[PDB]
Amino acid sequence: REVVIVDSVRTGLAKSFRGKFNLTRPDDMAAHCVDALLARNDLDPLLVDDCIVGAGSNEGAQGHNIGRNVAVLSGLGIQVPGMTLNRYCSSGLQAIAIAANQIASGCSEVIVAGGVESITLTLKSVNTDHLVNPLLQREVPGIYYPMGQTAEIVARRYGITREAQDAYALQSQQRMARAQADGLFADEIVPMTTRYAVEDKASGEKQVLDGVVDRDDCNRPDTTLEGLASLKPAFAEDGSVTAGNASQLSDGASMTLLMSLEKALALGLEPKAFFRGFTVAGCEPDEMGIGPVFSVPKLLKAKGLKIADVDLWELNEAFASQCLYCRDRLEIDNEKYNVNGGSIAIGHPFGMTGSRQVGHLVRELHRRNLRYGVVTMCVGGGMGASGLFEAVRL
Amino acid sequence: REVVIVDSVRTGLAKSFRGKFNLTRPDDMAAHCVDALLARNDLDPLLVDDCIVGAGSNEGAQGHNIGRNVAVLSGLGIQVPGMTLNRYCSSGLQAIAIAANQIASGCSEVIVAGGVESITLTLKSVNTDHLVNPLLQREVPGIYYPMGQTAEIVARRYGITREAQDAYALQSQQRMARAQADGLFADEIVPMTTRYAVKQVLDGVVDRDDCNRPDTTLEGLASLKPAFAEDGSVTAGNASQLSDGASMTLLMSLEKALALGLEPKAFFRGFTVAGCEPDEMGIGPVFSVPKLLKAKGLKIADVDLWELNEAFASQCLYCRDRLEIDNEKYNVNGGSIAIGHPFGMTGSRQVGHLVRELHRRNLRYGVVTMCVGGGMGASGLFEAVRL
Repeated sequence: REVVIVDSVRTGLAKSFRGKFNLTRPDDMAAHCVDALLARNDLDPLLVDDCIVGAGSNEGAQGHNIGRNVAVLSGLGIQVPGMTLNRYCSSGLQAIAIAANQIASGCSEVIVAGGVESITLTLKSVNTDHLVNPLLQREVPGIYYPMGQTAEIVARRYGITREAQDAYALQSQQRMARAQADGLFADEIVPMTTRYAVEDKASGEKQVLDGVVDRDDCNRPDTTLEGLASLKPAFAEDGSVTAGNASQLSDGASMTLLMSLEKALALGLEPKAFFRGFTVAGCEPDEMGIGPVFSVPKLLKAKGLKIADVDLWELNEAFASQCLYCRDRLEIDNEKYNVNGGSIAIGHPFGMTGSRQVGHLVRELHRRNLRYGVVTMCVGGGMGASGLFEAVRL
Repeated sequence: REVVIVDSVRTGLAKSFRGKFNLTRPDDMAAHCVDALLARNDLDPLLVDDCIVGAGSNEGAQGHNIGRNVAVLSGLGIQVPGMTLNRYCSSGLQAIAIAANQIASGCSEVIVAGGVESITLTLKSVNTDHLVNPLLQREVPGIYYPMGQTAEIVARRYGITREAQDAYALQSQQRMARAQADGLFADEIVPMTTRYAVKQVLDGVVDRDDCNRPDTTLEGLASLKPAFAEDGSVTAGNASQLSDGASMTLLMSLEKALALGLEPKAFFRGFTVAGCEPDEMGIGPVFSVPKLLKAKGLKIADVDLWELNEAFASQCLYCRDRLEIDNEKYNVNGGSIAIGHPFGMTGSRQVGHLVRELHRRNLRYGVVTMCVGGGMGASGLFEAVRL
């Protein structure tokens, strides 16, 4: 049974702590995206069978089964069930794969799926009771290494130079700035009205202000190689990984409307892409960045494709060090790889990224009249996740 | 692409707080179940594609992506990925559904899926930071009602009497006691060695469910005080107990089970969910069950056995009678009123028990279904393999 993406919309990505989502709840952010899918597709909310929300943090602002509460806050209401999942950085893609495979089984027709992260409200809000398994810490200490530490381990282990990382970061900033100037995000970003907190550091003046998030605000079109080369190492005193060649902390949500081809047809909605499969693979936690080099080959083999058959890649730019290792280990064409840049420029709100990448990949396949794209990403804890999508060509 | 349950094993359910799992970590409990699946099926760990763990709490003792950590702790190790999910009470069944649909897609061959709950280590360990959405509490206050309050609302709204609740609770105790005496949980339960607290630490063995009371009487149940309202009908005796435990299920394509020379126990035949009013979450199955039977071309009559979670006698009676299910085919070995409802593991326990009972009674179709905190029903269809 064939399953299509009909639509995918997200918030802008707003800098965490300081930006215009710093008081906005992630449940409300994801519900706003669901409301946009309903309005844009003139969709009867009673037709939606489920609401699947991925998130890295599943507690506090992201506790109490955020996927169900997202459904109830949105126009879907109490009639539409919902669930939450965590495969950290892959969660938004994982949600979409689960939605697609549930529709493929014949037991659902229409699902909204994606993810959210309020890094602002969840990063430093962590239940530490019994959090560490002493036996894991002894057997696989990598399970508890900070992500930036694994980014330095990958740069050193695989010889990814500072210079190569900064050349990659610059490419991401330039490609993102061009795609912004060309309006390539105008259809994927839905504006959201907020209240947000400011403090002047010089006056001590706190205010809550009225705001709108209507674009990604974390990127720096003026970035230069010399600028990146001057930055201090973020994770090791003699290090290569910096704030400039690493993904930024940003807040946001992305949600994806999936249905059977049969149902899209009956509703007179235009399919944008087919879901064509998903894989995950495990690797050493201390080098979690290399995940995709294990998950991508599994996916292409399951689906009868070679690297060369893939027209576009969205491989999450968690760190230039791992993003480059994956590109070069898999021997992917740089001209087909993160063609509008990514998380180095706009940030990585863990839960949402995979759904953002799918929504963007599908629009760019259509814009370039291409066929196959892969969304793939490393995952904290030592995994790769990979999803294959196929543009509907007329 | 046909997907089969090859095996399913679980811990015993031990009383939360005072029982023999009161110092035992939920990751270690689920990892124990994975290790039993590997040993019982002579299974190379490198054939396992994923490890899916459902849990109600996803923080503290159940934080840090418990699904991945269960894989790494187990004989699976770092090569096998894992994930965590929460659809509270249905999580163990939701995990199995995801595994089966993933294998059905052709992108995996072998997955371990199930759930865990340490009520002991998580019930009172809740990050309250920004937990309540004030708009949601205003629009749908039922989203935040205690589960027992929703059980009292179901008894009141649907006229499920104290007397009917108690008679159902006694049935669960008697059916559980008979099945337990006859060894019907022996194959599914994997004994676990523990250290537990009585303030002194003792060596223990969890080798069975310890919450059930075969000596239960109607007269004893009628003497209990209401648990959730001063004028209530729902009691500790006609509600699920607090217990700790884990269940994991081994799924494969039928092709792979045959290549490995393993006996398929049951086909996975589909999974539905449905939304309902949170304040009456207990009735959720009356919405999910019809969607599942309609999707698969079945009627109530086609189903030989039901596992419908005994969260509370009030809702478990309502669902049985609203769906017009024969009590003789319904929770035939009792359930959570007798042994407890460790939220994340229940669905996997129900699957593992149902596939065995279908095989033992030479029956064809069974349904695992449950109400879900937040206002949902989940329903899964299994079909015993003819061999």
